[PDB]
Amino acid sequence: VKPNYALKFTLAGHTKAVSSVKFSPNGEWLASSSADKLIKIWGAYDGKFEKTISGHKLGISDVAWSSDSNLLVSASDDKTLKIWDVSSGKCLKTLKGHSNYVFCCNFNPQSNLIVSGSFDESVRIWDVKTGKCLKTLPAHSDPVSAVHFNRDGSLIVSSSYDGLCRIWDTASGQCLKTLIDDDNPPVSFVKFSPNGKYILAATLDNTLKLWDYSKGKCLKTYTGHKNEKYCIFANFSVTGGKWIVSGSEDNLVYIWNLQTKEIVQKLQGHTDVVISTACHPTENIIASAALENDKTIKLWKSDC
Amino acid sequence: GSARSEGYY
Repeated sequence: VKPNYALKFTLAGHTKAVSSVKFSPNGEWLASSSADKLIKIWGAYDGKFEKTISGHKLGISDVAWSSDSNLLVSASDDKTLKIWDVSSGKCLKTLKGHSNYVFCCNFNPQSNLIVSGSFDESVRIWDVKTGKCLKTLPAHSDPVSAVHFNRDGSLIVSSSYDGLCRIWDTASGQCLKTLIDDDNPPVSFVKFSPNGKYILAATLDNTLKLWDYSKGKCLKTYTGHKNEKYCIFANFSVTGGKWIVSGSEDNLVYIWNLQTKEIVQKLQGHTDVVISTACHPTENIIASAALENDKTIKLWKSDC
Repeated sequence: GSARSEGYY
């Protein structure tokens, strides 16, 4: 079994590199963030432009949706995070506290909290209602590349250029586990599996690794792609066949069989590094976005 | 630019 992802739409509009694409939990929309300081909303099924959301003073590295699809959070080079009302496009809160670029962000499932990672090497936990910083974790010794809550929001996983993956207890702010491997190459991306039992981690040695973080064992390795410079988003594709999806520095979207580790498809079309990929919550749809020499978002559809 | 689009050095 192999998917047959085929190009459906090319979404043009960003004037600089696209940095992150995410599907709304309700599947109706795709949100994109960019170095052009804008957040754009698109129709997930027709690729139709919906609206531009603005307010950040500098480029945005990440955007994330709340569980009800009503809010977005964005992480910017301006050292802040902003919480946006999607329907109005209005900035509800500006989260201030990071002392360097904000790189990654996510809401917890309950969506009362936001987790952020910054070049300031810290991980911050924010209260959505007040915009107050609840906890500052001295998480890593280098820029924090990714932060993600697990399925029940009890845990946060963070990754850094320091070569470590750390699992944190959300309520206590304490570090539960540190994952180290080989010679500690920079960790460019991390996220929990949908069941929260595993973590998918990308390293700048052209490798993706599936970890059983509690047992501290690497179960699978995904290679063949190019990843030595950028913090490229990777995903678990679960709507059809069980795949691992990632962008690559060779301008391709890579799709591996989760179990066998074999490359099942390479999606050609982008003209620059595919920095971000996202998997649709209900349909076999992939959104992919590329850097400065491309600046577009592509929507791909598969039968499986 | 943005920190993510700049990349690692």
